[PDB]
This record gives sequence, C-alpha cells and structure tokens, in this order.
Amino acid sequence: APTALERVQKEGVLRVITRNSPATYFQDRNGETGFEYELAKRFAERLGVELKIETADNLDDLYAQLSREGGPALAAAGLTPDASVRYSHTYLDVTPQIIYRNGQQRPTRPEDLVGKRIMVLKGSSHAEQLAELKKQYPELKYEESDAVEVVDLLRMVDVGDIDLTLVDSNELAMNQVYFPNVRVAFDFGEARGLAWALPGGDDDSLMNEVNAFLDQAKKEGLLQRLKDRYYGHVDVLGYVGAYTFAQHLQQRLPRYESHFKQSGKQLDTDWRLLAAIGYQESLWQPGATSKTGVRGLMMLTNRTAQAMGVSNRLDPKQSIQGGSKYFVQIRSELPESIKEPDRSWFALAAYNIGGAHLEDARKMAEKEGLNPNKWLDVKKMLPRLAQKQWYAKTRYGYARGGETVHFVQNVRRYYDILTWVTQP
Ligand SMILES: CC(C)[C@H](N)C(=O)O
Repeated sequence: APTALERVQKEGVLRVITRNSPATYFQDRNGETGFEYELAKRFAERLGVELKIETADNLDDLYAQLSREGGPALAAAGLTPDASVRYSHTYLDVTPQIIYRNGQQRPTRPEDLVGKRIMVLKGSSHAEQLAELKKQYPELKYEESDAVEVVDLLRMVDVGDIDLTLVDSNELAMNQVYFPNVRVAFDFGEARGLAWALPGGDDDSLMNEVNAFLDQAKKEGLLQRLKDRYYGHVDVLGYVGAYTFAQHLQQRLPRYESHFKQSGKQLDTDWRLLAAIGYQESLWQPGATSKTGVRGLMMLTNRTAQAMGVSNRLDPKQSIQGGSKYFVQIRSELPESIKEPDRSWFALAAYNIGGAHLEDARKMAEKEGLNPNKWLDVKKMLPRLAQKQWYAKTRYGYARGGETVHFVQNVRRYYDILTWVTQP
C-alpha cells in the first residue's frame, strides 16, 4: 500500500509534466532548464530522486495525464490554480495582462475587447476569464487554440495576425525582449499565485513534501532568484529597454550575427556572450564613439586595437574580432583556479573597468576578510571604488565600479536572453 511519496522514493524517480514553453522548460547549451525545470529539479534533489520531465500537447492533455494512474506525479507548468486535480501552495504572484500591438487602439478595459480579434490557449485560465466576460457582453468573441503556446500568441500579436491576447505577466516580461511591437494594454485581474498540480485523492504524502519544498524555496530566495533570472527583464531593463532590446535583436543583430559567431568559433567562446558585450557597449552600433577615444561596436581603445591588429575600429567585423579576442585574453590572465562561471564574470568586470581597478577591488575584498576569488564578494566591493571613503584606500583610486556592477549584471542578462532564442 505505498503512498504517493513512497512510490516516488521506491522508483527513485520524480516524473513531472510541464509545458513546452520558455517560461517553464526548454533546452540550452547545457541541457534542460527553465523556471519550472530548475524548481522541480531542486525538488527531486530534495527527495533524493531523479527528475524526469514529460511535456503535454496542450493544457487539456496536461491535466488528463495527471488524472491517469501511472502518469506524472505532479505538474510544474506556470499553472493558475475538481477531485481529479489538487494544487500546492502558490509560489509566485502573476497578473493576467491583455496584450496589444503598438500603434493600434489600446483597449483600457474589458468592454474594449469587443470588436477585437482575440485568441488564448484552449483549456487555460485565460479562456475561463474570457468565458466569464462573454456572459456579460454576449457580443464578445474569442478563439481558443490547442495547437499553440503562449509565446506563439504573443508572436501573433507582434506580427499582426490577431489584435489581442491574454497572458500572465511573468510570461509577458520574459518574452517582451523578443517581440518589439507587443504592449501591455491593461491588467485583467489582480495578481494571483501560481501552483503545482497533483493527482486528486486523499493521500497528502507527496503534497506535503511539495509544500514543505516551496516553503523552503521562499525562505532561501530560490523562487525569487529564478523569477529575476527568467521573468525579471522588465524590472531590471525597464519596460522600454526590454522592448527596445527586441527592436535591436530583430533589426540590428542580423547584420552582425555571423561576425559574432565566427569569433566564437575562433576563440572557443559562446558567441551570445560576445554579442551581449557588444549590446552593452554600443547597442550594436558600429559607429559609436566615446569621450575617451574608445570606439566601435565593442568599444576598443587604440592600444587594444593595435595589440589586436585592428586597422579600422569603425569596421564592425574588426571591432568584434578585437573586442572578443581581448575579452578572452583578459579572461585568460585571471588566476587559474578561478573557475567558470565566475571566471567569465570577473573577465567582464575587467573588460569594463580594467585589470588595475579590479585588482584593487579584489584586494579590498581580502582586507574585508571576503574572498577575492569569489565573484559575489568582489561584486560587493566594486561600487566602493566610486565612494571616497574607499577609493582613498586603493592603489589606483577612483573608478566607476558601480557602473561595472551594472555592466556585468546586464551582460549576464543579455547573454541569457540571446541564449534562449539562438543556436550555439
Ligand atoms: C498555463 C497558463 C496558460 C495559465 N496559467 C493557465 O493556468 O491556464
């Protein structure tokens, strides 16, 4: 008579069903990832079992697998919370948002959905929301598809195939950086928690382990660290900066993508990181120049150019080649036991602020009894290079070490964003 929990533990596998969606589960360079994947993999680790993911064709399929004997133990799928289905405690507050196309008539309230072409996923809480609206306004028309994901409905608004969709704010935020013409019209409802779904029944053995995991996850910052990483683009970049990234990805990157990729091949370095640097430096503009005679797409000094054999810094190919050689060389000089990924984040700090001021920040880390080989500690020190109190105590004095923390954070975020929609 094994409980749900004992079943898992005896099989030594946790089978989780999810959506095929950026917001939940997909693959990158290093394998499986995504918010729900990472969250569910820490749950399987907690239980001491192997995670096995299944994906459903659509939401009705996903809820049908859960009600099957022998099916998945739980669904982790950005689900908005029937004896056939039980929900965990909620783990993230998301708001349903009506999405429209920039430059078209912004709907401001529910009645404005009438006369608009509107599609949502079949079997979704979105479709239920609309079903309730239609009882009030019979003239409301909307279509449901079970052949599409949410990212695909956002693309339909983006390219103009539909006027409107309804989507959770965390999904909007994640994908706002890819669709330059989608905008939030308004919030169709207030924030509400997402929850994992479990098979119905009277056995609360796994449900209680799920809820203790989510409790822990909130306690330690795990949910918020995952949310900032995948869903945090608008909070960190601003709304305008996130959609502007979409513009520049669609209209600028294609002119340089192959340059970036050749460099990556040449230097055995992920090309999306190199493109991320270019984005943070110039917004992928070959002509950009600064005050201090640093220029071109990657922002190279004349020395760097000379050292790197770059004739013309206004040539993008050239600037990318030398910028990317220079990043990789900086990264190579760092002390050998500093490992990836920190190795790369230190290299990004150095690219921006230069080896000297970095060294001072690492020394300051050590004098504070923090670790100078630990990125997070050195990060804590860098902003101090701009505070008088602390740059007084440094060999090379004042530097814009707050800008440097922003540069590393953004490059990391841009790199993520490019990774999730491009090939290695
Ligand atoms: C899955 C998504 C579309 C939404 N949260 C829902 O539960 O239907």
